[PDB]
Amino acid sequence: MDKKTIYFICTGNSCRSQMAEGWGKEILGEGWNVYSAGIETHGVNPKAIEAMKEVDIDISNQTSDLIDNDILKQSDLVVTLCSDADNNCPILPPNVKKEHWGFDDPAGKEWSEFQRVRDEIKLAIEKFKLR
Ligand code: NA
Repeated sequence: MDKKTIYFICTGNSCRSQMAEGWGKEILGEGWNVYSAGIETHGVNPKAIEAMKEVDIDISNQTSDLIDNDILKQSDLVVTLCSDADNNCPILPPNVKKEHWGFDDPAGKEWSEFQRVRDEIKLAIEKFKLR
C-alpha cells in the first residue's frame, strides 16, 4: 500500500495547521504524507514555533502555502482546523473526504494558549492514527 495523504488547513497556514503538520509528520509518518495550507499565507507563527520546540519538534522550516488543487485531488483526508478554513474551503473533488476538527485560535494570546492548542492537536492526531 502506498502512503495516504492528509492535508491540514487553517486561515493563514500559520499556527493550528503548522502544529498539525509538525505533529502529523511524527505521529503519522509511517502511513501518511502530511501537507498543510491556508486561505492566505501568514508565515509560520513564532509562538507556534516556540510551542513545538518545547516538544522537540522543529517547524521553523515548514512552508506557509496556499491550497493546491493537486494536493486536494490526491488527499485521503482534508482536515479544516478553524471556522474560516471550513467556511471558505474550496469545492473539493467529489471523492475526497473532509472533516472539520475545530480548535481554538491562540492568536494574540499568551504562550499558554499555544501550548493548550498544541496539545489538543497532538491528542486528536494520536486518536486519528488508531481509528
Ligand atoms: Na504548508
